[PDB]
Amino acid sequence: PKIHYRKDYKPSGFIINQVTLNINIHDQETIVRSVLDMDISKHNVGEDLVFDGVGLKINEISINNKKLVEGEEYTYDNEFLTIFSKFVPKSKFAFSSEVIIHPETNYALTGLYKSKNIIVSQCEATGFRRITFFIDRPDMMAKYDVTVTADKEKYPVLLSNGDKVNEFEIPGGRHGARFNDPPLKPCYLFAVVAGDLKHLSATYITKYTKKKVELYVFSEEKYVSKLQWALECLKKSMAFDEDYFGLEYDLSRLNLVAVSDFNVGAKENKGLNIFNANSLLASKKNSIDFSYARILTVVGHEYFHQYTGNRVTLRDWFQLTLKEGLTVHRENLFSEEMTKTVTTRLSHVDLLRSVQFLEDSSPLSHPIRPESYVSMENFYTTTVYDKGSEVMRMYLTILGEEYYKKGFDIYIKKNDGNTATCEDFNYAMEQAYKMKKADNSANLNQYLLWFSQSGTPHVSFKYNYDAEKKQYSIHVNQYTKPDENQKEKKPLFIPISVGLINPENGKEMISQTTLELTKESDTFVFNNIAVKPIPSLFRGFSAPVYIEDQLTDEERILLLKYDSDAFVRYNSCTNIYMKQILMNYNEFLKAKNEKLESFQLTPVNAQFIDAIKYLLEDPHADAGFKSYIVSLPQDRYIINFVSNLDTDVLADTKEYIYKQIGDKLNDVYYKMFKSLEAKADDLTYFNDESHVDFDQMNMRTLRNTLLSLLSKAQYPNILNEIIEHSKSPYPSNWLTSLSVSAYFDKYFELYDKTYKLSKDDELLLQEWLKTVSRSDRKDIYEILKKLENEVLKDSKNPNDIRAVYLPFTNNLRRFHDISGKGYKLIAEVITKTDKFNPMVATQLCEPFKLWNKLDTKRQELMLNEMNTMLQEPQISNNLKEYLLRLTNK
Ligand SMILES: [Zn+2]
Repeated sequence: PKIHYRKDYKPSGFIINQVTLNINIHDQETIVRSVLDMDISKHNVGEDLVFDGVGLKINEISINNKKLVEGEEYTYDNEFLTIFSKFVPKSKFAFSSEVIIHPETNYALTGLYKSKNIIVSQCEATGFRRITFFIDRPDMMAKYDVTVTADKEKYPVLLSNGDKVNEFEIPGGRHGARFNDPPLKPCYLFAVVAGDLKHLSATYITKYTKKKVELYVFSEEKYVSKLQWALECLKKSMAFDEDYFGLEYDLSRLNLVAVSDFNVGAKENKGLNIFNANSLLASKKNSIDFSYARILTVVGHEYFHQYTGNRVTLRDWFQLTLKEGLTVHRENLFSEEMTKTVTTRLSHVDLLRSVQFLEDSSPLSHPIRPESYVSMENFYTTTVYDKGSEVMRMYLTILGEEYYKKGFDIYIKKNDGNTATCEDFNYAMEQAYKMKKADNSANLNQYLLWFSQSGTPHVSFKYNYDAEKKQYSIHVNQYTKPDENQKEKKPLFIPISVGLINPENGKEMISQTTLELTKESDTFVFNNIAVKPIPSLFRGFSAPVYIEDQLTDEERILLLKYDSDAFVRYNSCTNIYMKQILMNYNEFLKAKNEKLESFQLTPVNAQFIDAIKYLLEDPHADAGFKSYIVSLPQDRYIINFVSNLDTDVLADTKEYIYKQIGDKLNDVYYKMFKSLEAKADDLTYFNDESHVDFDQMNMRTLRNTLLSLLSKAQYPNILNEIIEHSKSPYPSNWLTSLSVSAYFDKYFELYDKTYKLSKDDELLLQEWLKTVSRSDRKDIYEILKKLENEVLKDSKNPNDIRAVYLPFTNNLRRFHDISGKGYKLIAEVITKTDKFNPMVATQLCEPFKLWNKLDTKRQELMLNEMNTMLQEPQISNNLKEYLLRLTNK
């Protein structure tokens, strides 16, 4: 396997000025003809002309309209096409080729492939080489003239980049359309779509130039009634970029297309965004609440690529976080503004500190700008995306809105029409940093370590208050554990948004303050502090770090009740849970190790339980925030604090803590579940797809959370509420009734009931599979066998496979069964999936990422399965590289 290194970048010895494409789609084959108007660059040294071309069947290749001969003039090994330099011209020449590809049998969903009855392309990152020969790297900018022909009955809608400049009939029931896209673009932003698409349409008028923009959202005819919310989110996205960043859409038309078979959430192209159907289609009747925030984020995300991608593209794929981290950052600002709920930011932190922190402490650890790769498809990670977003968000925290918007404008103006790197963005932010501090000697050179240094920093605190002096001191210390990427970790530029809370009245004591920690340790002193405060640290989660607040549970409860910042209250509650979890874990662990006939467990803090009741009973507190405080931290967040985790002991720990709190608050849980029904399940706007109330959906989340707690506790006659819940029109409700019925004899009755409600909608049935998959059933393995034989079958749809297996992998007690049956199960699924889709096979390895953090017996079980999968003779490069790095080989 060839390893690409970031330090080895050098420009190409060739230039591609113009691409002229003819894509002829037939029933059993697709013929691709391409003429490349090329030239010799100033970096040429007379080397061989080597194109990328994977899986192409050559009919002929030429240079200046003279056919080349295989063996003597060129070689092709199904991966690289090598034209020997003695046959390569020294001036402007034309390279042409005709290849045959087969999207009908392209089940890897990369390049050009068929999804149901729609043919679409996925060229990010190295997918264009699967369509035709090219120097498939982002710094090769070219102009595109693309013609597409197909059977008119099967593919009446033809879409590609640029303007549709010609439509013509073809003998034999065929037709063609030609698209010219004059602006230079990299090949990964090439896109083509063909199918019997139906659409919703709207006209958007830009803010400053008053230009009319046509908006189109496409799907198959069956699901055309699920396009309305996506259209609304597109309008919201365009208005937000205009209002926040002052950026207008550059083109006259924008297309969104939903496809059923897709490896990820979506992929941007210039003017034509292609989506996984589950991230674009929704209706109140056929979608759970989660889809509405998901479509909003994903539609906004792909739109926020348009302006920046139209001017500043990536120089190489090591800069992936420059376009991905920044776009997720803009995506999160957008959703925070649109939802107007504190749980939007909380949900982003919750995923980062669980999924991303696990990855950053695993053998897969990498910085947001890696130093090397052999398969680019394996570095579209939560580190590059979500930690990258947090690093881009810290620029805004450090600079504030005004100077951040200025640094953003500098970045575009300085690099417009060219490729850029992470250093280019840091330079533009540095120029804004010098302007804010009013000191042209200031710099952000230390900030570059956020791009180069792996691992999660640890930030610890000590305090001192001199009552006589009214002087308060915060001693801060930072540290990053050494790993395989750096033996010596350097201190980072860590912004710490802090407040000081008066414990006597809950009032703020200082104005907005962001501490700038740039050393291994520092002491920040505050004068005129009238009383000893309680510190509110890392407000808004101002840095991607482990926070060790060193506060007592009494101080954390006071923050939980009275602090102004949603994250610090959420983090204080998290800290109290973790202290309880680690204590009860060790007590169960030593009782199991010493084989005790009797032992003691430390109760949950009674004042902590009283505080939760205080907040739950507050009518003016946020329902989404309430659902967070009644839920223990994620398992994947807990495992970052326990060595040799025994999953059975952790399950017993969570079980004890939940029942301790339920033993006191279940009457309050039931009262809230009943009082919340009116507003949470209000049907006033059930048939208005464009009316979305994120506050209302958070009420449903709280009801579904409390109903789960009450069902686990076997609350008296709670089955009556479960049966009634089954009849709610909201899929979030009646799918919850299925999962909570797992603790009752009526489970399979609701199983069949909800299946009948889900089977006729493709996306809804996938949500039903997820609900069954995550059901806390003792017979879950037999239920999974029923899903395979009766529903899933031999489906190659990644949404089907992921829905059946991934939620089951989070069942702490059953997936981690000590026999290893759960590991053998997923291992068989990955190997089966790797035969037709390596990218989805790698995604299904997610449960193995924590393998070296479990008890010794489970480490052995997981490692044995991973070594079994590595010995498969037909293993893909993607899966092999992933498992090699994960097992430290
Ligand atoms: Zn993106």
